[PDB]
Amino acid sequence: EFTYSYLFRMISHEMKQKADQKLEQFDITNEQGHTLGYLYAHQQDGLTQNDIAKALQRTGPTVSNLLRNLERKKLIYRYVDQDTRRKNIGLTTSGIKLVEVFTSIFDEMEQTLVSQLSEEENEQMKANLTKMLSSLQH
Amino acid sequence: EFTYSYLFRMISHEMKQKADQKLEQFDITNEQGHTLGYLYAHQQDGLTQNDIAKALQRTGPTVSNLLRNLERKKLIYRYVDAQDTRKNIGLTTSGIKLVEVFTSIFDEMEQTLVSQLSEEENEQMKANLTKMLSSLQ
Repeated sequence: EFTYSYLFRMISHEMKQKADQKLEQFDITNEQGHTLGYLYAHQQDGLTQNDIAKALQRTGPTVSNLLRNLERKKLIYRYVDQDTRRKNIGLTTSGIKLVEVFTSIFDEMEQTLVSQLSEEENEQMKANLTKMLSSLQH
Repeated sequence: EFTYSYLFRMISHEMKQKADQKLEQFDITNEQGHTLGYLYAHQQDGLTQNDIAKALQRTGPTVSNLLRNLERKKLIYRYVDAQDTRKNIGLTTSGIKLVEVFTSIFDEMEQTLVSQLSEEENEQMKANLTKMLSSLQ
């Protein structure tokens, strides 16, 4: 029978794969999704291509390609701040709404798991998972 | 309460942390542990630095640095491949002994987790995780 190591590894992998598949139905790649999410979380101040590249640990050309694609779909816009030198990036309403969709996808995946079990059995499983987690924390 | 997504993420993370803490008793990093295991698994054929990089899903100086460190420790050796003049990497006897140790440690971690739950609870947990995994597939 499978080890807990294996089960948790494969669940980790498959949740990422399922999420990527769901996002692709909205024509968003994994790195496009991370870009939109990063923008969403940091919108309150000026963010440049360089800021994004540092945070994502990707090259300038990769990020320039990511951003051109998103801008072409009007999920983001870019403008001049350091004038000329720096262009800042913001999300449009559609960009915001897609980030919300991402949250919906994660919530619906969670609901799918919860629906596998009765309320009573969910209580048992979460209690037991919590004991397993605590044993690893101490 | 926490979500399953969060519990699973945290469990995976803490398992990695505990394993890494154990590996560090032998002065072996997470990536080095994976590297040694991958070499062990594929040792019967020639394996290159590029093969290691692809297995770790890493690029850059961390890959060359971790390999040079293993080599200085004589846990691995490198040799010119006759078929491709890209060097191949092999485990020394010591390297294999370390992989064996690590396997025992990982096995111990599994048993320690199992020991947290009753027999009935463990069977239930694995059946439910399997049910969940299958649905994500």
